[PDB]
Amino acid sequence: GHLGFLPRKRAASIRARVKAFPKDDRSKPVALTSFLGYKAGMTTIVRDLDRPGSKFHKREVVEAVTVVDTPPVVVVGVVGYVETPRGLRSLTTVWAEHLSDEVKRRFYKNWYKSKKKAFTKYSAKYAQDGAGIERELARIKKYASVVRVLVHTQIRKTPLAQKKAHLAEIQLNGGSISEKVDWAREHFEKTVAVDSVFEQNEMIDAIAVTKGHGFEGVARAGQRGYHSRTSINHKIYRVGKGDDEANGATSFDRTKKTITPMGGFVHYGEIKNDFIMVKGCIPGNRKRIVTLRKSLYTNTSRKALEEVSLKWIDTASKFGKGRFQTPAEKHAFMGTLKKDL
Amino acid sequence: DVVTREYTINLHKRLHGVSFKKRAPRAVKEIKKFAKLHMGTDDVRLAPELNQAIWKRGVKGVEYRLRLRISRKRNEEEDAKNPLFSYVEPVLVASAKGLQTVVVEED
Amino acid sequence: AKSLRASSHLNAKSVKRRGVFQKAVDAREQRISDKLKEDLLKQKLEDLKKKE
RNA sequence: UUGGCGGAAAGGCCUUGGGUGCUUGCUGGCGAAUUGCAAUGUCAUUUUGCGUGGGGAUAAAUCAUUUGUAUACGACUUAGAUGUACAACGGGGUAUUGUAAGCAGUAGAGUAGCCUUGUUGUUACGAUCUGCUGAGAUUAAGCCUUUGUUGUCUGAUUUGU
RNA sequence: AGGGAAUCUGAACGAGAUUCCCACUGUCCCUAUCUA
RNA sequence: GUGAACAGCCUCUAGUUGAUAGAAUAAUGUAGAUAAGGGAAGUCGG
Repeated sequence: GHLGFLPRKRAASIRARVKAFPKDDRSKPVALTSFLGYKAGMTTIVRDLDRPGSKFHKREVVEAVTVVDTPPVVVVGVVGYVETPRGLRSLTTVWAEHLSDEVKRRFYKNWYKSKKKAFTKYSAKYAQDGAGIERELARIKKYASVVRVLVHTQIRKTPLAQKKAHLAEIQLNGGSISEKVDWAREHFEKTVAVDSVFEQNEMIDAIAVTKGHGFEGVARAGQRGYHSRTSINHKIYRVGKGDDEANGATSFDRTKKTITPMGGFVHYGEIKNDFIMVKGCIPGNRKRIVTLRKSLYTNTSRKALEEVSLKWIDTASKFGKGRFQTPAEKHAFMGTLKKDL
Repeated sequence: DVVTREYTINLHKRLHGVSFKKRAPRAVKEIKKFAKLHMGTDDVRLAPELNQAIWKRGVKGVEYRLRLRISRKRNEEEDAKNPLFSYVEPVLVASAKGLQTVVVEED
Repeated sequence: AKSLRASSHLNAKSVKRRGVFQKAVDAREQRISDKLKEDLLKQKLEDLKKKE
């Protein structure tokens, strides 16, 4: 096999942490560098191909895309790291004073038995003109060469029966560390949307813990699957919206439909919020939390520069076989049934 | 509290992916486990008529949904499960498919 | 065939990266940060919904 | 006690002052002995426990049940002390199969049978075709959704700077 | 009421042997899944 | 008894329910299946 992907062992957690970040330019505006959601879905798209030099210039191509569900990420903190001869070293983290039920749930393994007394003295530590919070924020701005944002996911807006959101750390590639820590100050308790991180025609690297297959039998026997994998260069085809109906509508199809198939995806619900439709196949299975970083570097070929003109979204039944896009088209083709009249 | 209800149990769900030689004895164990879930007592006693109902189609062909009459009572002196027992009986219906869990009126 | 780490191809790709190839990414970044700045104002309006 | 400074392990560095002892800068007056001719002659700094006399602070984890993104067993991810809670049923969708049981018919080969000897004459048997009927059944067990009905919410242990 | 045709061996043979022609197959390309 | 049948499959008379159990159900192993396209290219040798 590949000797790089060793030791071929089970990961530390389902939420794999992002190993490296995109560099930094100290003149660029403040913007997030990685996003997270919940991968669950896969679907077929057709599009006309404006890729000149190819055998399919001004032709149409069918291809497989994946739908990661991405509820609006909520900022609950910021971390500052000093540059040492020993690597980086977190000197101060700061939180949001009033955090959701989801994250106070993340701080316990057994949620129901506890008195739910998580950040009581920390919120009481805030309870004045600030004084100590602004002291720690001065501490971050004075030192700390890089600044990373503590976020979490909106787990309840996702159909998952987990209730327990994931903490993460996302660096900022907007220059002047002052603007980093003050962007964070403008964003405590607030939420960050998907399309404020990504857009169409943008290459990303989705990282995921790879679908556990359990025990398996130099070509050696042992563990197969459940490894933390980084896959790079998956083009974003569509960023979606929850409130907006006709997400499944293209420039061509234009029928008022959601990208959610009939009876939803298999083993996972519908979509009730923002999503990213990424091309190809992201690692992990359905219901799996994926962390989407962006490219690391200027990765422009013509596979990264071209504009996607989506023509049609397959929303037919994945559970079973596909014959109808809408429920409306099933009973339009069928005629009327027994229990109808 | 001595209370009697009725229940439809999806034996197609619980006996899914179980070997043909061991469905009917497991169906006994699944009805006992189901009654322990709903009554909160250990001693689940079963009607001999219910046993006749399970084992009707041999061992390999236990039905998909059976409608039962699980009944909480009070257990007598010299008891280890202190001091209540469930008692499960079958009820007569042409099809058990599509019935609500309903509290039985005792007279 | 020239390798992935073939020096001449890395230099030819650096000739690319100082032209159109970075400029499109540096326009996309401005459009992303713009909508991020737009995301503050909406939430501030929903601050003023409760403040009303 | 006023600040300023210190992130490389900062855990310390300078500074503003009030009090407060002491000063061998110089000069006086007392006291030391018997540890008997030496015997480290114990004056340092950790980690504590029991006592005191003052401040301060009002948990989780494991087992057991469940979950299935995990799974040889471990381990992992979940869920659960009154809730857009959970469990069981129930309904709605989506799929798979291909027209369920029962009943009726003028569609009926071929026949039994009343004689008006038939030019869909008749009473009955009568493969199958047809209709109620894309019906019936199954549909989560590792699909989706849940204004329905019914019920559960508390057991044992372990942990201290 | 599995073939067929030759040849080596003791004209058909005999589950004799070999070669070829036609058909067939997871033996393989290249494994995949299910049950016991 | 059905069946052309000493094929099985089902039973009457009579006699058994004896062989450690329970909980799980991943890979491997043995055995049996099915499989796109090609049809011995496998192998010393269908």
